[PDB]
Amino acid sequence: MHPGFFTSIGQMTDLIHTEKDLVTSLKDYIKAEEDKLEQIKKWAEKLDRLTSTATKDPEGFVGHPVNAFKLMKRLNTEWSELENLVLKDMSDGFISNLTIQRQYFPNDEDQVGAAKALLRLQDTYNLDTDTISKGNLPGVKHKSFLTAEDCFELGKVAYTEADYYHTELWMEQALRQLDEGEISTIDKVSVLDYLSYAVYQQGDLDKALLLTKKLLELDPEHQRANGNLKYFEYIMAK
Amino acid sequence: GFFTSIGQMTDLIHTEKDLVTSLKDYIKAEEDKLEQIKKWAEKLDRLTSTATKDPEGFVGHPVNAFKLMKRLNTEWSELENLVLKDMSDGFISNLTIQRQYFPNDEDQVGAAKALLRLQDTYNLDTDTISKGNLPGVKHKSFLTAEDCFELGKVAYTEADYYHTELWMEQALRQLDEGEISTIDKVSVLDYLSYAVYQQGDLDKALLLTKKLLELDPEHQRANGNLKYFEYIMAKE
Amino acid sequence: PPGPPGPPG
Repeated sequence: MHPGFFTSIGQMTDLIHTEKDLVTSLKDYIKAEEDKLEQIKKWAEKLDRLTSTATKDPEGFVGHPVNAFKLMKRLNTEWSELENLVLKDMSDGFISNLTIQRQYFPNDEDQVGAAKALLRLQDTYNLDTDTISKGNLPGVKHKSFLTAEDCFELGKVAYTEADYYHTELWMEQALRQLDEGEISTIDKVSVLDYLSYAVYQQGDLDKALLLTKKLLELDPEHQRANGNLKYFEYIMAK
Repeated sequence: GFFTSIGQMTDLIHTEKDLVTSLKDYIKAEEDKLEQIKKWAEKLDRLTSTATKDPEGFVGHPVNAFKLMKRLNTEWSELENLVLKDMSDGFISNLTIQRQYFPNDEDQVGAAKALLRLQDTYNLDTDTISKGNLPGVKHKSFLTAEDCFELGKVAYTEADYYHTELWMEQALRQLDEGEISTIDKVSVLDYLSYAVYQQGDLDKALLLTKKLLELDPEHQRANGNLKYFEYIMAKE
Repeated sequence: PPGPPGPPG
């Protein structure tokens, strides 16, 4: 068995099959929602025409007992039935299935565990971030499966163990993806905080200084970065 | 009468028109949520398909385990939250507020009776009324089979079995023409057979009871009526 | 012996 997180192919196979059946359940939800939406659209189209008819001449319209009956019924009964359909929940089957399947889901310790396995193999076999991110995707062209938040998380796992080498690699990759405008939950300032420490610990003062200046550009009030700038400028002068 | 002034009528008609615009906006909000979920589904489909096509390669490259644990542990919770997200609060809030000005059950019954009084006064056929073939109604309103059933039921409550018979027959007629409807022929035949019996037509009530029983063989009252009609007739 | 029709509905 290849070294890494899984203990066997079958263990992985079962998790993927659980996920596949949930995707099928999600497709059934979409189908149910689409069907409900089609009914509401047809109803809206009918009402659009009927309301136009009424608005043309309200007094003339309701003055006739046939139209009056239809209007009263539409307001009292039909809008109530439409409300009931709008409120009808289509997700119960999917949510019940998803809830039950989570008995067989991995947990937080598995997620950090798989992160650590990636870092161990990356360290052991000297893999660059691109090799890791491409995984076993077929073809020779590079593509990456990692978001900025993913890279940041890997950098943090490394940071925790004082592996500043891998903290630098992963934070730089996260920062790069953010610079390319990836929409993300991670703040550039937070990345620069960890990255500037990691870089300086590896012995790069110029780069530590540059990143600190980049941080302050983003957040001029940052009290550490302001302290760090003054400090780096001092030792550089000495 | 529900309407106490022309201005009230005008305001409610305009309000209903505005509610249709609000309904259309709700539909757009649901469509946007569903498009998001469909995109998410397609991506998950690709991801799981990509795993099964090279299982040894999958476990052999560590980005895969990492992404799979995170997806199951974290991403499926985000997806669950989106599925559970209510898109209807804006429209429902608006409709709720406007319902302050709506008619109620008593007003709807009142309006049904007024239509029946009109029919009686001018001796109008149910088909002429239902098809809108009256001046000022033509291409404005037409009655569904279920509307016919309701008018029949209103007449029934007044013990007007003459109009019960007429309106139930109209409902049955439109169902036979192929109208898609929420009312079933068994319900219409229940009322129709009863009204016809009240109108003193024994043979016809028996026949209609038999038609009902063809559709619902275990309808208890219809079975009892069948036995009753046959008993009474055997003695005449 | 059978009974007369009850109310419909």
